[PDB]
Amino acid sequence: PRGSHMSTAKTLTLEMHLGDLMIGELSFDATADTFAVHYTKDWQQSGFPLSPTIPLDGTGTSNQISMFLVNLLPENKGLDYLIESLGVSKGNTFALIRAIGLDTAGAIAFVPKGALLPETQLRPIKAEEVIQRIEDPTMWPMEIWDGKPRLSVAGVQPKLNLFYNGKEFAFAEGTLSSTHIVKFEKYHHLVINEFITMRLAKVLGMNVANVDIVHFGRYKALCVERFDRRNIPGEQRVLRRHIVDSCQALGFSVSKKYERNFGTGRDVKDIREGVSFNRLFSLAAKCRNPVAAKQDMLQWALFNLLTGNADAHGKNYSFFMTPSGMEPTPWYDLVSVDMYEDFEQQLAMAIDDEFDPNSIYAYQLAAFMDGLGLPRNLLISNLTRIARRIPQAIAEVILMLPPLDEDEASFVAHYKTQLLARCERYLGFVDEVRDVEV
Ligand SMILES: Nc1ncnc2c1ncn2[C@@H]1O[C@H](COP(=O)(O)OP(=O)(O)NP(=O)(O)O)[C@@H](O)[C@H]1O
Ligand SMILES: [Mg+2]
Ligand SMILES: [Mg+2]
Ligand code: NA
Repeated sequence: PRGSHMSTAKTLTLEMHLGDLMIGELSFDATADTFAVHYTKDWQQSGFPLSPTIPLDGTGTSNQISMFLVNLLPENKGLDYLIESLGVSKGNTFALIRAIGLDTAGAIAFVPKGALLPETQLRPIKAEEVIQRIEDPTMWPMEIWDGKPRLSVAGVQPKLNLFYNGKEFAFAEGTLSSTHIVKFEKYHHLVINEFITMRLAKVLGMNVANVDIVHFGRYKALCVERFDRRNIPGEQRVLRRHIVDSCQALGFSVSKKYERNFGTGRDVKDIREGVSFNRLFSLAAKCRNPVAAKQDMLQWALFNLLTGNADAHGKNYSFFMTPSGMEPTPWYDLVSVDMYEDFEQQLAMAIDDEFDPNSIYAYQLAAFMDGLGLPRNLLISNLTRIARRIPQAIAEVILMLPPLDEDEASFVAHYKTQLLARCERYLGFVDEVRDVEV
């Protein structure tokens, strides 16, 4: 270079790339301990911001940038392995983003200024390599391969984000990126649970991510196709689409993923500063089609009630970012959490101030809709329709299952029993909703 040769001229700036296009810079001021994000003039006129709170005019606050970036980070053991591998402090978000920057959720690659990219290639994986990690997580952490941490998506469950074309898995490197998220079970029948729940949404005609069960030896894992990615058929190139989760969209910390953001503790049960339904629905205004977005959110809420998904928190709903506004993404992380009866559950987001799923009746649903300023008939029609279609849908989904052992078949039987019971419960009072005096 003809200018400054100080290391910091390169190391304090991560360029922001969308494919082969540089759209701006994420800079970190050492002295102030702050982040900043500025975009190119072409991108300001033509593109979209990283999130609604990191605007194209470049005035995004350090704190909003920081929380946005933290929301991109792993939430499981993968985070600790990453920190350890780099030798950095926990709060050094900049270094962590540098580390995972070539493949984060969404479409933006964070690339060190004036540095040579790692070689663009694949690192193929053998089933046996996954198996030793399933069987001995202590000797063989799932997240470390060839001595390097690999996880660059969020969520608490063990997983890998991988490249995949229907036969073999690999790590993407350089300009290539992962296309799938493979989720491993640490609880019984969790893969089957999520497979059924996700396929049920699909059969019902919902907008939902594609999932397969895959096998590593005897072990099942859930392979989820990423909707922030499209592998171009006929060549080695993965296009990206930018997304943000609802925390990011609201400018909230990862700590606010649950509405009760300080937890289940009864001393904090009325501290409800996290993502709530009212807050989630407020984001519809930023969407290309606000009414359609609210309908999707409502269908999501109802589907989650009917399937017993008590973990539908703010990081489990996302939006595409586009030049014309946000668009809700296909659904993901749909699980019948209700099936785990060694755990007493609360809804992630309350309905009419009610967090106990078992205490949702017609009153709560009517109050919910009134408080969202939506007509009750929209809930009545959708709830009735989904609940009535579920008996056929679940029959269809069960045909999609691979060979089951006895314990697995019994799980599926119980899943179905409980599912049909929730449907019948809600159908039992849905026609009251109209007449409720809230
Ligand atoms: N199909 C998908 N396409 C794109 N991004 C996805 C997809 N599925 C998941 N993600 C992203 O990956 C993250 C983790 O996936 P998720 O299925 O939610 O795992 P999880 O471990 O079960 N999360 P949680 O239980 O809520 O702590 C999500 O928060 C999204 O940011
Ligand atoms: Mg999740
Ligand atoms: Mg989950
Ligand atoms: Na919950």
